[PDB]
Amino acid sequence: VIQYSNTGTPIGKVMVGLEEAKDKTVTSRTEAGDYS
Amino acid sequence: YAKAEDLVDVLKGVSDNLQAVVIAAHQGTNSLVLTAPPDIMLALQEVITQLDIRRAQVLIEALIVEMAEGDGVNLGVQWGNLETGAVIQYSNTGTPIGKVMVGLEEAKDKTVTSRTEAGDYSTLAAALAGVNGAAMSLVMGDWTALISAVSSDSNSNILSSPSITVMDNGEASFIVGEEVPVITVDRKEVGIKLKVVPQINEGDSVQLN
Amino acid sequence: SFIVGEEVPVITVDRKEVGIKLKVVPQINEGDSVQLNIEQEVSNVLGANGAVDVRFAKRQLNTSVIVQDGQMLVLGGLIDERALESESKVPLLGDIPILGHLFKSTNTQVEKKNLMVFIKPTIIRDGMTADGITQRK
Amino acid sequence: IEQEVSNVLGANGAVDVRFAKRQLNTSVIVQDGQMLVLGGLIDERALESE
Amino acid sequence: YAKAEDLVDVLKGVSDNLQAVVIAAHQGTNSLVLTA
Amino acid sequence: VIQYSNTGTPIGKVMVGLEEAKDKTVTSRTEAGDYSTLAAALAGVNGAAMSLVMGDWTALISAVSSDSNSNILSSPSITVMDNGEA
Amino acid sequence: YNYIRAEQLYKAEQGLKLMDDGHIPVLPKFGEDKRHPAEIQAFIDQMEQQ
Amino acid sequence: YNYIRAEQLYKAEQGLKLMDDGHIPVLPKFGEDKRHPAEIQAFIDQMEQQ
Amino acid sequence: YNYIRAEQLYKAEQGLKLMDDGHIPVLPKFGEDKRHPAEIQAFIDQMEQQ
Repeated sequence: VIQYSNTGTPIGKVMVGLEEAKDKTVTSRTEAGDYS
Repeated sequence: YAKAEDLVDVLKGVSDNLQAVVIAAHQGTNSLVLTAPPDIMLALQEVITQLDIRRAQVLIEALIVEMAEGDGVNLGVQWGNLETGAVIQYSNTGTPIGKVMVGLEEAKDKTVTSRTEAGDYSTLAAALAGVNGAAMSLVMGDWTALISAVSSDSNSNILSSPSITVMDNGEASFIVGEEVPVITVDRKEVGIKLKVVPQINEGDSVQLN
Repeated sequence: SFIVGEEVPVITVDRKEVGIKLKVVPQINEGDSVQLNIEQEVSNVLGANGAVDVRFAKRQLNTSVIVQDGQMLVLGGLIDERALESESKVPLLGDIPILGHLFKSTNTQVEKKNLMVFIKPTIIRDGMTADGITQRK
Repeated sequence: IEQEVSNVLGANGAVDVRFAKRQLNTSVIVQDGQMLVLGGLIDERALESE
Repeated sequence: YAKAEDLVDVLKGVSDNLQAVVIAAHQGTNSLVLTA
Repeated sequence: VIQYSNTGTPIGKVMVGLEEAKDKTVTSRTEAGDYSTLAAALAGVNGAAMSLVMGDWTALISAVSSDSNSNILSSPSITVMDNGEA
Repeated sequence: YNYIRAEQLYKAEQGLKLMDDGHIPVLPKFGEDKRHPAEIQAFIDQMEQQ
Repeated sequence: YNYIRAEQLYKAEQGLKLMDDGHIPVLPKFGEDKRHPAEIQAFIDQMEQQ
Repeated sequence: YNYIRAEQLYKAEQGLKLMDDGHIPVLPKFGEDKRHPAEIQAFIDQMEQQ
């Protein structure tokens, strides 16, 4: 990361959040990830 | 020009002492009622006429200049190989390569034999969470070199000036603030306060407390 | 006294008034020169972010001044200015003039706050004077 | 005179209920039959944000 | 140049002792009133 | 072991951690071991805790030359009237 | 005072990084009291001229 | 007072961003006391004329 | 005082490791009171020259 706390959001939270908000697959079922 | 409620206090000593006399101040009309012998009277009258001058007044303009300037450089490169627990880690930098490599492994998709499972980035997020700069990983055949750099250059230039106007020798407070309450619960004021008892001297030389 | 406000109650439970207060003991002098003993508070119950109870945001200014009849005089004041810059950068890469901004994170903030309290005593002797003051209003 | 319009509002933050009180207690001297203005407040605010 | 509120304290001893006198300090005008 | 407490990490914690961080097999399933024990070991290593693993004798070499430096220079002036406290 | 003012005038040469350089608080020249920001001063005269 | 008034008259030149420029509080000219908003002043005379 | 100053001047020869060597606090020469950082001093004269 080249993250900064000083800005609203830090890229970490955002990239983690984006991965969690992605549809995962547990093998076959599909599941829609939480955008929480 | 004077509050009589307060002048009667001073004339009490001139009054009785001189006689060796009842001075009473009627709030309403800011008129104090003297019941003197005629000399004591002519005397109290000469005392009240010299205490009863107008008061000049000072415009106390304070000028608080808080000018703060901060400059940090963290630069520090951490090598790591978790296959065979080999770190060159540093605590002094944002993140330590251990947390980061562990986090990266947990954020990887595991396999429990056949099911697949997507690992939680909860450990990697706790690592990268606290990186305030640049925590880049040159992954060279399984030796993860996390290079970290940040040149935090802060700067602050506060210039708060509160003036109060006050009558000479009067106390005057000024507080632009907030009353936060605090356990002991008392409610203490916390702001720009300025509490001057400005007392003007001869030679127009104000003497502030 | 004059208070246009709210009595918020606050732990210690006492009920403290928190508003535009103005408590003048105006005392008219010879030469129509009013001499006010004023306690003036604008205050404004905010949250208690951290604190036990609610934090009142109070700007009180209690002084004694001496004003002409009908001219305004300035009791109080505050001219705050602030200016916080911050820049986290990838040290040396955040130097380049054109591309620096890709690696830098700059955060600038400038707060400027002018609080003057003026006070104007007007003396109402003759009824006719009151009619005007009042009527006009 | 002690004149109070007040108007128990909620207690957003506070322990108990916050009374919204506009009291104005003074002493004035009025003609017989003419009105006189005890009190006042002309607030104006204007918050922009962008 | 002096606070009279505090000078009256000192003159109390000069005052009575010398006589063997009421000194009073009027805050307002930073003028102390002597009756000697 | 030839372990030392005086150094960041002691080889025990590190070797245990490394075994726990290895993929176990409970017969056939496979399972990926938690690096929670290895992270608790390596967590506290402030220098360089390198492992030359020589046929099953893990030699954890540790080195750090922590060179700190502090140079605070705070000067407060007050103005005061003689014989007044400030 | 004159030392602070020097510092602050400096920070005006290398101005508030992304803002207009005018917003950075600067002490006035010693014993000159405040001078209005330029834009407002420019406005005020224009009004005066009108 | 006259300094604040300058600032505030300014903020009237660059008015309350989405509102009608008339609502922005402005101190009156020093010792002139209040002047009614224009619309109301316009109304009042019209009434007077009637 | 003169001993500390020596130490600190030293740490200026081997300067704040990654910063510009100018930021490292150094006591002034004994009884000279402060001297402005060079850049600001350079700025101040330039202003004076102007």
